[PDB]
Amino acid sequence: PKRRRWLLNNGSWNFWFNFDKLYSEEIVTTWILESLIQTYKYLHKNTEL
Amino acid sequence: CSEDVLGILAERQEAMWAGIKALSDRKELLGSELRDIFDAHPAATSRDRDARAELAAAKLDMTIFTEGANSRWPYGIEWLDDAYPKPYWVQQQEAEAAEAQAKQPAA
Amino acid sequence: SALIRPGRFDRIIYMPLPDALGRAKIMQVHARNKAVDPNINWYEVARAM
Amino acid sequence: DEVKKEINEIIEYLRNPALLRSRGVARIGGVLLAGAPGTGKTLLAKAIA
Amino acid sequence: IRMPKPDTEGRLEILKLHLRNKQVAPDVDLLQLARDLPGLVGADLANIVNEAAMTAVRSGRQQLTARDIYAGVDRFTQGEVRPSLPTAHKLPVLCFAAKEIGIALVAGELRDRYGRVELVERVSIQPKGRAYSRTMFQRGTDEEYQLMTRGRLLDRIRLALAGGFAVRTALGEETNFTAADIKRATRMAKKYVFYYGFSEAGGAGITTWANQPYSGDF
Amino acid sequence: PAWRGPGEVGDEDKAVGCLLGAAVGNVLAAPYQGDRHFEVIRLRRNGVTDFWKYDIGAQPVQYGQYT
Amino acid sequence: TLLPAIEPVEYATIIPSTRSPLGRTVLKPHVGRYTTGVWTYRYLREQLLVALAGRAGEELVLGRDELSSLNQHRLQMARQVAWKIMNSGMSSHPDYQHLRGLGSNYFDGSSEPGRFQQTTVVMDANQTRSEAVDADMEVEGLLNGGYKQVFELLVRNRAALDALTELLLEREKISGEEVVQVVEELGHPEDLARRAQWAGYELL
Amino acid sequence: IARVSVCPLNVLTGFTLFVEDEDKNVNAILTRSELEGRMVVHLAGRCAE
Ligand SMILES: Nc1ncnc2c1ncn2[C@@H]1O[C@H](COP(=O)(O)OP(=O)(O)NP(=O)(O)O)[C@@H](O)[C@H]1O
Repeated sequence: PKRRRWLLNNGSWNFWFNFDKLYSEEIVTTWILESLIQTYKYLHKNTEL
Repeated sequence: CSEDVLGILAERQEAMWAGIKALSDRKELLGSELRDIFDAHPAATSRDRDARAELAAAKLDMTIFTEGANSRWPYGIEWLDDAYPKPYWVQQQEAEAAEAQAKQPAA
Repeated sequence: SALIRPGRFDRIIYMPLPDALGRAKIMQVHARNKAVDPNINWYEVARAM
Repeated sequence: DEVKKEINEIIEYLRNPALLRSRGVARIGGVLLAGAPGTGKTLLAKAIA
Repeated sequence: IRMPKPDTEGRLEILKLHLRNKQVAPDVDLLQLARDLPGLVGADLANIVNEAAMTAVRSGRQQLTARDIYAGVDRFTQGEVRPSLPTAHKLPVLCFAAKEIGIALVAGELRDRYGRVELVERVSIQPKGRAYSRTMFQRGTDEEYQLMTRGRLLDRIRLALAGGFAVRTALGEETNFTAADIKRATRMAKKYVFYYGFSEAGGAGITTWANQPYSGDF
Repeated sequence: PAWRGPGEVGDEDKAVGCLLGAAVGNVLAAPYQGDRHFEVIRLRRNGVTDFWKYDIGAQPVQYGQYT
Repeated sequence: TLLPAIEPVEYATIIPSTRSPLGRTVLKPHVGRYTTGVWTYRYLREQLLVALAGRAGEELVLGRDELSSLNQHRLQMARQVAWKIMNSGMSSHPDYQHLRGLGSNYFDGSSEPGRFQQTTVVMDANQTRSEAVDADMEVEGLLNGGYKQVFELLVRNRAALDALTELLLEREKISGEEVVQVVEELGHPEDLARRAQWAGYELL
Repeated sequence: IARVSVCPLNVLTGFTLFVEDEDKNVNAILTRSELEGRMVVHLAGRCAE
């Protein structure tokens, strides 16, 4: 029972399908950072409270 | 096989239509009646332009990958050399083919 | 396969599913008891069933 | 329609047995009603009675 | 005592004694009949002949003809009759008739080029049992069916494809009829390449792998 | 230019030709009653340019019979 | 009979029994190999040829369009031989020749005291993704080169083949002495020369 | 089309009730024109939104 869907190991490591993991990951990371930055920017002007 | 069948059928169109017209009415047919109905309309003796166009439409475009020049290592796969190291027997075949077609210019 | 021998059970009758007109007739009698707006195009409401 | 033109003869038997019990046709001993969940075959039976 | 299932001749003789009282048209070949019913046991032929008899008495005749015997056989192998195909539109009857006629036509054509296929017997588009249309062939002797040569399998494949390709060449448009052909065909085609080894895969037809069936006991 | 044939035709040819054209058009288009153009041009891929002999409609037409 | 590493025939029939629906050819059981287990490599190659000979001869006589379904199990047996050569470290691949089988061997008890059944597991941890292609390509080379070889063998000896089939058709069962006699009086000279060279040796 | 509705039973979708003809493709036929038409109709909503 070996793996038979080799597709690329020349400049990366890919298997058949996967196309959809780079888009997903960049979206997730970008949105989480934007949210954290908005939280920081609000709390940064209300330190006395 | 599918090209063979489509070639058989796009000659006896009249026989098929006579058979359909006959069968749709009685809803049943016996082998003898069918055989004589199909014998009544033989195929055309010559090929007219309409018959030639129909026979050219009786072709398929089913792609066959390892056909002709694609019978050797890449087998017509564009990405095979970015995924697999070249096997050993493939290198041997390349070597013997190269020596064959490279001593024949001297032979 | 014992009862299907002659004399015991030698006749089978197939009762099929209704059609447009059959369904229209069926629902025209389920209205003889209940209250129903009379001018109902029974044929069309039966075509969609 | 088909089984109408058929069950005319079983009704013929149910009306008068010695009319066709000797007239060549066999003894009508048993019949099966086949249809589908929801065919309500009882209905048909009543009509024959 | 061990009584086995009857062979061709056993069924033939049961038929002979079962119609000994009756009268049959001289055209039907009951050797050919008993040759096309492998798997029945004794009483089924009685049911068939009685059913044919009652269709005879409903036909206002007494002589049993090919049509009545075929009706009996069909009722006791396929099932009860069912209402006919609609006629308000061209499509249904046209498509099913095209299926039947294409199969019959290419069968009769292949039979007249190599001689391996059988002969067609009876075409019908009377919805009867579970199917809407039917095409029966004349079975040969058991000696015919012990082997499977290459040409015979090629012809079986072509016959599998004929129905859908006929509907498409008559109607002018693809349907889902092809769906039921290719499936069957593909199965056979695999058996043609891997298990039996008839193709040219490798220079000879011997591949490194093949899938042998398992018994139906499992 | 356009159709030429004869010069300016007489008065009897006009009438007999009108009735003849009506008859041939009717008997030609008879079997294609009640379907769309794509179905037709896929049933007659070679063109509707002669009479049909196998019509199987609910009220079937025979060869060369008009409506 | 013409391969110097295979045992001599003992009898050949064409009368099917109640369990084998075709003929049989039976060889003299060599006790040495059967008792020690010394099945050499030469012998395995020749056994491959023998396993394909049936289909080779069918195609030679009855034409290619008449290949039958009588050689399904002989094809399975030829596959068995060809994979055993690869999995027993007899290959000609340099990374495989005298070094490895195919995978990991695990034995299991059969339905007897001394019977063991072998199993081989092959994963990504022992086959490197481009040795799979070589295993396939070499087993395929073995099978199809063997077929071509035996086909040419039977081509060179057509006379003996037809004589043998006529005699078999007329007697329904023959013994080894008749076979060897016929083939020695009708065989090709070079094949008989080879068969005579290796005539005395016990084990090969 | 027999009826077009918006959020029936409060579900957050639409709903269109299609009535068809059973005497044209008798529960078994599927041409190519029909399939392409269905694809277009099912993508229409996304495109309009
Ligand atoms: N021709 C008809 N006219 C009026 N009502 C009908 C007709 N046919 C069926 N029905 C209705 O069908 C309903 C279901 O009948 P039912 O007795 O359940 O038949 P059934 O097929 O035996 N049920 P099942 O045992 O599950 O198959 C009845 O209550 C009837 O009102």
